[PDB]
Formats: sequence, C-alpha cells, structure tokens
Amino acid sequence: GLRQAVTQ
Amino acid sequence: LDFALSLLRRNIRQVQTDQGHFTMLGVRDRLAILPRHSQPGKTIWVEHKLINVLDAVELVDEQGVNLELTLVTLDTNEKFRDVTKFIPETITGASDATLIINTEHMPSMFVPVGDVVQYGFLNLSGKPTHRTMMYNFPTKAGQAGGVVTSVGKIIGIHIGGNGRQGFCAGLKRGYFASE
Repeated sequence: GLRQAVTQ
Repeated sequence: LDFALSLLRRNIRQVQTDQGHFTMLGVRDRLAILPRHSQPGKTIWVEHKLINVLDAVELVDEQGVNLELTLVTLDTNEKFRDVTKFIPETITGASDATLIINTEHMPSMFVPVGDVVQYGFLNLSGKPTHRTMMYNFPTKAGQAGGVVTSVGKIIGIHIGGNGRQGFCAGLKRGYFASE
C-alpha cells in the first residue's frame, strides 16, 4: 500500500 | 518570482478537457504539454476557445511504462515562446520549488511546495508510472498540469497527490527534440 497516489 | 511570473504570462494557460480543468504549459510554437490523464484527444478548450489538437503523443519509457505526459500540437496561429532552454537535460530535484497553477477555478496561483526530490515509481490511480518526483505539500484536485519551477528551471508537471504529498512527472529537454 505504498508508492500510491491519485490523479489530481 | 521573476521567472515564474514571466512563465505564467507567456506560457501557462487555463485549459479544459473532457476530464475537467487543467493547467497547460506551452513549450514552443504550437507545442504544449498536459498530464496524460487529462486525455486531450482531438480538441481542448484553451481560455474558453475550442481548439483542434493536430497531434497528441503520450510519453512512455522503453518498457512502455506511463510517464503521465502528453505532448500536444495545437491548431492555432499563436506561437509560444521557446522555453526548452529552461528545461533541464536530466530530471533533477530542486530546492524551494514553486508549483504554478492556472485554471478557471484556480487562476494564476503560486504554491510553495518546497523541496522536490527524486521519487521514481508511482502507482497513480492504479496505473504504474515512472520518472516521478515528489514534494511534501498537501496538493489537491484541480492542480494537475501545474508547472513545477525552481531557480529559473522548469523541472516538472504536477500529476497527482496522496493527501500529504504532491507528485510531478519529470521534465527532460530531450522530450522536446525537434523533428
């Protein structure tokens, strides 16, 4: 659950 | 702030696609750059004018992994002044960067993201992504496409965030080599 993000 | 100021005026435009509002950097002549997830396509709205997109190239690496960048050639007489000389030859971090945002909802806005570090792999909304950099600032929705600048350099394009951190796609001058 790391190196994660969502488009913004 | 002179650089960021002159870059906003000459080069940074308010844009809309089917995916919403984005910030767009005009690189040179009719070439501009957008975050890939903005999915420009055949047309975009630039400052409320409906413009045709003559060409759209999505940047991937030698293994075909997303770089989250889309080079667009716009159908317009307007020419962007060449800013490739402010884009470093290799993807480099920075100190005290300013994230430049310019959309109808967030117009002409400077965001003090601070330090910008090499980050590398990022799973952006379920999509593997490479060559990213990171800043410890709570970036929010509607800031994608934002231009990350530092000391007269254009080092990245904002693409995403995880609540406490912001991420950008690294910028190489090589991406913009002529044909």
